[PDB]
Amino acid sequence: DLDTDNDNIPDSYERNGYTIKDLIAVKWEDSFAEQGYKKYVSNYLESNTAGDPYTDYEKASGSFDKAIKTEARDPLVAAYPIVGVGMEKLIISTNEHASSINKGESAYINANVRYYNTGTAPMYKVTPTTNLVLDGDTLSTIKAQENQIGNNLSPGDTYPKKGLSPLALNTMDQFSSRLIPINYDQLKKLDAGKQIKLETTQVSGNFGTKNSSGQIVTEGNSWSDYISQIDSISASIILDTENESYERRVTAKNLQDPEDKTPELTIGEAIEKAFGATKKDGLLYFNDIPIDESCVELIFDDNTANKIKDSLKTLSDKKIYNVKLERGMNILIKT
Amino acid sequence: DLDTDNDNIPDSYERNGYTIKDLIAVKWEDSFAEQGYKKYVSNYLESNTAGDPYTDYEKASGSFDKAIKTEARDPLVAAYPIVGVGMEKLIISTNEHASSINKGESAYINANVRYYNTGTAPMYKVTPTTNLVLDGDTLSTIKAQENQIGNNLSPGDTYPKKGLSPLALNTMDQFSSRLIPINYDQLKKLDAGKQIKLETTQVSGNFGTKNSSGQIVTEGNSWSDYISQIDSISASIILDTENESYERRVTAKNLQDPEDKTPELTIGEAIEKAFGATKKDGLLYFNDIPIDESCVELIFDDNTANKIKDSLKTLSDKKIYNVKLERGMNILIKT
Amino acid sequence: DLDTDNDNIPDSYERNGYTIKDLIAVKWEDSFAEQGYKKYVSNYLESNTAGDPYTDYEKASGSFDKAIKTEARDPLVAAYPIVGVGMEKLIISTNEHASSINKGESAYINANVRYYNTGTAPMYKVTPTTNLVLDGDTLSTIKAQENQIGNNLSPGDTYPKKGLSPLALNTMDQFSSRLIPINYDQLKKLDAGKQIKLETTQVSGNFGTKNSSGQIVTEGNSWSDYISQIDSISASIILDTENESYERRVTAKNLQDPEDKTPELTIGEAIEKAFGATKKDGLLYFNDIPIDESCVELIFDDNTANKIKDSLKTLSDKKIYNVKLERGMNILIKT
Amino acid sequence: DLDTDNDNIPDSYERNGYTIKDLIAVKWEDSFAEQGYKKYVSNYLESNTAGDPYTDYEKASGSFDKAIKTEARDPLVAAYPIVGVGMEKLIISTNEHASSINKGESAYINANVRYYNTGTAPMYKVTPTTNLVLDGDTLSTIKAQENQIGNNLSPGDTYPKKGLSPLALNTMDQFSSRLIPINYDQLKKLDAGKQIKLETTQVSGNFGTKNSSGQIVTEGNSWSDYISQIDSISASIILDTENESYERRVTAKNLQDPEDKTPELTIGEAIEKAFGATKKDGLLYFNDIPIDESCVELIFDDNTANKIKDSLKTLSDKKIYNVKLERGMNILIKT
Amino acid sequence: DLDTDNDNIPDSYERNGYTIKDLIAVKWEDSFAEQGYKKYVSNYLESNTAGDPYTDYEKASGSFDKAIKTEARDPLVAAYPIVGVGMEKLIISTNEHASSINKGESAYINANVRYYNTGTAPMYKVTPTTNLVLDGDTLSTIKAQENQIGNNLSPGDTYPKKGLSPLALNTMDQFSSRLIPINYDQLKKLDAGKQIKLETTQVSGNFGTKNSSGQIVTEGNSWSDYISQIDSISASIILDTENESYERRVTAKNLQDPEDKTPELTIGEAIEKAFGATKKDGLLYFNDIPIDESCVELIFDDNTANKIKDSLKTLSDKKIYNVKLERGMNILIKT
Amino acid sequence: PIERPEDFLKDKEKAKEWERKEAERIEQKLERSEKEALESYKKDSVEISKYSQREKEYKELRNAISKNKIDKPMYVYYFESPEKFAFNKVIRTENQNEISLEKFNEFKETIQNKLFKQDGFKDISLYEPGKGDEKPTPLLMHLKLPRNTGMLPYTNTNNVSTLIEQGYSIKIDKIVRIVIDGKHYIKAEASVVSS
Ligand SMILES: [Ca+2]
Ligand SMILES: [Ca+2]
Ligand SMILES: [Ca+2]
Ligand SMILES: [Ca+2]
Ligand SMILES: [Ca+2]
Ligand SMILES: [Ca+2]
Ligand SMILES: [Ca+2]
Ligand SMILES: [Ca+2]
Ligand SMILES: [Ca+2]
Ligand SMILES: [Ca+2]
Repeated sequence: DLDTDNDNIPDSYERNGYTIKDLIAVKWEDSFAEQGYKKYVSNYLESNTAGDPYTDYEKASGSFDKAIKTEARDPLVAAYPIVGVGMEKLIISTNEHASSINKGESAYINANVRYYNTGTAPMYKVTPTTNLVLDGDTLSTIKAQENQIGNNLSPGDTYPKKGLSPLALNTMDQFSSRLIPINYDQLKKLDAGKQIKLETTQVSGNFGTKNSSGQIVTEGNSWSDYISQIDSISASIILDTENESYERRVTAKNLQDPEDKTPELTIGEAIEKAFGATKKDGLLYFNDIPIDESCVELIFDDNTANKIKDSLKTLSDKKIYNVKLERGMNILIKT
Repeated sequence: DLDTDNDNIPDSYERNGYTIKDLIAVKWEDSFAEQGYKKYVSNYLESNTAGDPYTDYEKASGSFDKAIKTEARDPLVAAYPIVGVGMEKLIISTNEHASSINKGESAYINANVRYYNTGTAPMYKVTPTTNLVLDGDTLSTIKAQENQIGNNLSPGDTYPKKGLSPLALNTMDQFSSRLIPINYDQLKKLDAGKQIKLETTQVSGNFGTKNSSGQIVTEGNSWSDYISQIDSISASIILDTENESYERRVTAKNLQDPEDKTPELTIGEAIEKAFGATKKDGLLYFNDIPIDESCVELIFDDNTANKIKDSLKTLSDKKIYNVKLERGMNILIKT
Repeated sequence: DLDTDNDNIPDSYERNGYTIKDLIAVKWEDSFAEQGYKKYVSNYLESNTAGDPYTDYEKASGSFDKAIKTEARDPLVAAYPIVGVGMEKLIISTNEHASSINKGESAYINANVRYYNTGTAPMYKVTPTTNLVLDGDTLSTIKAQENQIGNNLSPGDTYPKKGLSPLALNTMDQFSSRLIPINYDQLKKLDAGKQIKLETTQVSGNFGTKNSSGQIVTEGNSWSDYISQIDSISASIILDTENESYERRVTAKNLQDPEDKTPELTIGEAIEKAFGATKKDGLLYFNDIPIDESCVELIFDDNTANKIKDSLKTLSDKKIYNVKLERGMNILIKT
Repeated sequence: DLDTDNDNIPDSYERNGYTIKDLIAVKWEDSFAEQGYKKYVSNYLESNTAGDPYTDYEKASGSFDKAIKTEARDPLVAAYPIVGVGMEKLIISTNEHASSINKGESAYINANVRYYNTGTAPMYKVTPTTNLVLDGDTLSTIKAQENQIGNNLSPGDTYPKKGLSPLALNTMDQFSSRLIPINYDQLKKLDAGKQIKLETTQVSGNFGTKNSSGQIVTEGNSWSDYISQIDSISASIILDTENESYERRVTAKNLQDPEDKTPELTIGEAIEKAFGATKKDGLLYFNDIPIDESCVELIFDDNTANKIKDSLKTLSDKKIYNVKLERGMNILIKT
Repeated sequence: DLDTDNDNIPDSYERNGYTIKDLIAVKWEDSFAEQGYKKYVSNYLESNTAGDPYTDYEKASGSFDKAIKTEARDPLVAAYPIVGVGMEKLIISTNEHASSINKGESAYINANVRYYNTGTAPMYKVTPTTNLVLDGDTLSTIKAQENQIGNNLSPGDTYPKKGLSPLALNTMDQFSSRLIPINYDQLKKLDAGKQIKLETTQVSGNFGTKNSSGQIVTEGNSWSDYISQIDSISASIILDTENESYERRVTAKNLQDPEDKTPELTIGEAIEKAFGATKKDGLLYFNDIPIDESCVELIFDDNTANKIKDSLKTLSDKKIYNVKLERGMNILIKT
Repeated sequence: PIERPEDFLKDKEKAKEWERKEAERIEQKLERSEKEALESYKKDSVEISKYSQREKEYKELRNAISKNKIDKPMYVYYFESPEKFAFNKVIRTENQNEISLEKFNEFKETIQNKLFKQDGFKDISLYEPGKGDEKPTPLLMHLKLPRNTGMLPYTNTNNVSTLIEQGYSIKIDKIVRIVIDGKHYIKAEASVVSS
């Protein structure tokens, strides 16, 4: 009956819980739990609670790119593609002149790469900016060109899909006509037994917005416009299954900001909402493998570790999973 | 009378089945089966059901490009061009200097290739990104340039049509001015008897949108904006006849999501809708060859095999053509 | 009750102090002090008090790109990304022909660089112009190309983030195809032991505006349009903590202009507003470290020093933090 | 009460003198001098009196790019960036092949340059054309490319700011991929001791306008559209102080045109309005140094000298600062 | 009181003569000549009576690019920038290989040129297409590239202004990267004492409108869209003073069209209007030197001489300054 | 109308592009009479609108714009002063950013179960006009227009507006309390019940 930020969700519904039925917003009741509906809470002052381009209504009603995983339908989870690049092989092409060698243009490297999406989103024009390193020395920072642009990185899928060979990476120019050089010093250092490593400094791409009736527009809508905002107002949770990795970013409240009206979440609730787990017998299960604190290994960095120590020494239950999640903590879950 | 997804077809008609009479929709009856009209049921919550760009009204009325096969007019089938690249021959040119040889650019390749369409749609500007491999090491990944770009790839046809020679692929740069090099090691590996294979990682194409008058626009519209959505809400069915192949995708329902209002289909209904087969003597026939379970061989992968395994132990009829169609199965039918 | 600059902040509120509640402007009362709210005083004549692209209302309400720090929400503090480039390692590649040397292009340089941000704003497409100097001889001035471009430079973060390797600058041509040349004389100077320095002459970047409902566009929006404006109407404040640096710019009042109505700020008030410091026992503390004048080292240039001495001779408090902050003063604070 | 040129200033106000209070125009009174207001007289028949892109209302109210100096607020002074290029060093790279010399491309030149703005306006994309002359022959003319383009050039500032080494210039192609050639003749002339001079022919740039809610915009607004008009209807006055030089262009009335209604100015009044000097004790002082004709040296060209001699012999006061300023006069002041 | 082509000028005013006062047209009277006004007569059927892009009202009122000369304010005189290229020096670079010569690229030239404007308009992006000829054989035709493009060629000025060195033109490709070649035969002809001449075929450029809201736009407004129109409906008159040359195009009347309603002009009135001469004692004076027929040399081509003979034989005054000016005449005036 | 939804939700670029396209496709289909007629409204927009709320201009425009009927139903947004909504009181002024939950409910009680008439020459948009467009009143409208209603785009001076004649009845459904560009507006969705 009163909407401030124009997401077609009233403030009372957003604050007290709501659900989407036949593309309209209704109050949440406990009787809707058995049908498969979920309880949603968002920010009644911000159009996008999580920072991803899709608004609260689009995320809740699922009127977006259907390749987005269903765990991102919750408005508090950021639809945010985490794209890494795995290096599978390296090919050395030395240009010896036999009928002579040059110590500035002595080798050509063709690196076999393979993209990996682990986030809750498809990244429509994957353009990784990868730097090759050896001995801590950065060889080259090259952005993928039109040959190497891999469109359609589905969640949990590699751009050269299963059964296909890795992508080839051998050109540094914007138009793929100049091969990556290596001088004689590091050619001999590579011959001495060292290994080229590859790092992904950043990945550029696009997201498909909905336009007209069923139209999907991908041009001019880049992910880098929202990557910084998402990484600012979120916290990262990484599950490490024996066969897959799942990285999610969940929006968390700010105590020092009184106008920040994002809903409060615990770390356990955030894990449940991010990974789509099931609350059975009070325990959390995600795809027939236990995920609770006593069953897995939790890994944090320094600030998160000290944060949880302070919060535990101030808390009464003395358990990790029922403590407040705040903006900017890294959690790694290993099973 | 009431429409929710706004595709010019009411929700009651959408749930109870419908057919098109003079570019308008009416309630479906069994009497229209004798005149040749089929039964169409689609999703009353999505503007387009199968994931393809065309809306359900356009798919039912056939008001799009007429090169799409007439079985894809069913809204539950996805207008989706599945193409590949068949490599026919290889020409190698070793650029030795006779009066000298360079060990980094000792050879060039001329890959003779031909495009193969098998989906229920053409791409009006075919651009395959194909990699060339040799004994597990990827030679190069090349996206087709303006020379190798092929328009009008009609379904069931090749871009160099029958009677024409295969196209030549010889350039890596965006403008076709740089040949593909091969160093000495891969030259020796080729000359030792090993064969270079070709794979197609991605294909970039256009879909023609038809305006109110006669106007087909294929500029700025890409398939890559929708192939993720189709692979998400679709299931792949492959038919392997001796002379031709037929690859299709049929949307599948998710039982965990209460709002996924896509119609429920069985495997047999999905096959008959995706191939336009007719019900003769209870069985199914596709172009004068039996297709039923007792006459053909059905092959799946591990996940699909397990899915049908548990659903068959749950089911009583114990027939693979009477089992529920779930999201993301791979079916290969060999006759 | 009146608005002259139509920034959606009434004139009396803008002069006497105001705060933002529920994305709307209200008068400031003492009851909001304990709730976490802050007091905003802005200029009542023009739309942007600090000159940065976000208006007074957008700055005060925080309805902009959320990666902007909290202390930039005060209208008298300019949202301003101060971007630097730090050099980590330099690589020298001599192209001696062995079977010969060229005296004009005898060497190629791989420069490992890393981008730093220190202001209250993210630069969404980082393009630094870096000149490499050697004994006063500016060898080459290179703008960052597509390969070395940087998206998502969040405040306090590096474009190659912590744990990632530096980026490689090796191309001077606009398309990254031509390596950086070094002639025989400067190569001899480099081999004698002299070190190449790297300087940043300009940084070109983009800022994201919250277009429509949550949409962000960073194309056509350049920071160079407002670099000069902000550097004109401001005074630069730099803090050098042992682990991090913080550079901001604070709007200053002009006595020579009777129609300049920017609010008066002392140096202490300017520091508190620009840094979000907390007043404990009257003194100023910044994140549990002392920042008051008696506990830090102040460094000024000639203009700031002369103005400070003259205004302190005029004043009676004889404290640097209690004097009016003028336009165009450089203040460096070290702890 | 009546406005003819539609510039939001009444014609009677423009003719009798006016000042801007609360961003609106009011008639001038003598009591406003004690508050710091400056008397403004404009032309009521042309929208832009000085010819610069900002209108009379914007110039008088100061509602333009705030980096524009306060001296350009008077509508009779043209906001006009006088930008020059200064050589600091020249580096010559001899292209000898050592194991050979080419007589057409024997040497390459690295020109270290630094920009200098002196007018009352900032130029936002400083692209100068420098011609390198030697012994009367123009070796080359070079427009600055993307590497040498310098944005955000504030008045009185150098694009490589004070503290940074000068910018390098070594390529003539639009994409910086071809060094500047010198044949054996001018190489021998340089080795004989002749020195290369640099001149600036044209200097292209941009200026910032206000666009809707997007604020400052700088693309598509070139100075070259307006510098012809400004240089036509103005007189150029140059001040030479031992620290900085000040170039201004003050609009002048045409006596033979009876529609040219621009205010009539003397040379003394024009100098005072151009430099913002203060008239105390009859004489004019600019930043606390005298500027009157009995304390400075005035330099004219032939046309200005003849005009000034004839007008002095016609006039009775016999003072250079008391005589009418005509169109197209060059005055240089040395202190 | 009636306007046919709605050019803010009534038909009766346009036919019988008018002057402009306060930006509105009024009937011309004999008393207005004392105040400095002029008599304007134009064609009441064409919005541009001379074919130049500015309307008759804009030309009469002077509401155009203000650097246009005062003598082009008369509507019958065409605003037309006549741009020529003068060659000052030739730089010969022989690319002998010393340690060889190629007789196909044996020489490189770097022509020092300078632009001259003579018409009554500034031509805002001068792009001359000049051919270098040698004893009738055109070596190469070069259109000026981005280096050689000179904006702001003001009337009566040179693009390198008086005091600067000539511009260098040395490349013929669009992106300035390859020098101009001369073969063995032409190099030997140059060494034998022959000289290279420089002719201008076309000069492309822009002009300034004011169609935007208070702005001048010179992109897409080319003179080449109007030079043919003016050369069709115009007659060229050239005056050759010792220090300057002045070329004008004055529109003439066709007697074979009953609808060509442009005012009839004699050659005396045309000269007076085209050069702004003053009628002192009946004779014509331009810049205080007589141009009356008794004291000046008039040059015509063959067709003009035949026309002048056939028209003087049917006249009673036998004066060249009295005969009706026809279309497409070339009159040269030498004092 | 080759392809266009009922409502361009907060889409300025697509609305402007399509309105350009329809303006061109109507200009090169109409006759000289409305070419010389619509300039009268273009340069005296208040006069003819407040006259149609001497008959040659009105008749020509009505005939020329009751001939371009729209097929798809549409949703249009225009700012309407709440002085013709039987709300003879004031709600806010132009710059007072506060609306109250004491006159919000008064507006709710004033416009409820009542079909207000709305007829006249007027101007509308095709999108949600926030953050940059003119905001003359604190009441935004969300009219729903059925098939076969008058429509025409026209380019005033490089800027495109759109004219509709109406025999309408608004039939309000609810009232939202939007805050956009730091201001409290009421968005009022209504469904046309044609007479
Ligand atoms: Ca909300
Ligand atoms: Ca919300
Ligand atoms: Ca429907
Ligand atoms: Ca549907
Ligand atoms: Ca205000
Ligand atoms: Ca303000
Ligand atoms: Ca005026
Ligand atoms: Ca004016
Ligand atoms: Ca006329
Ligand atoms: Ca006319």
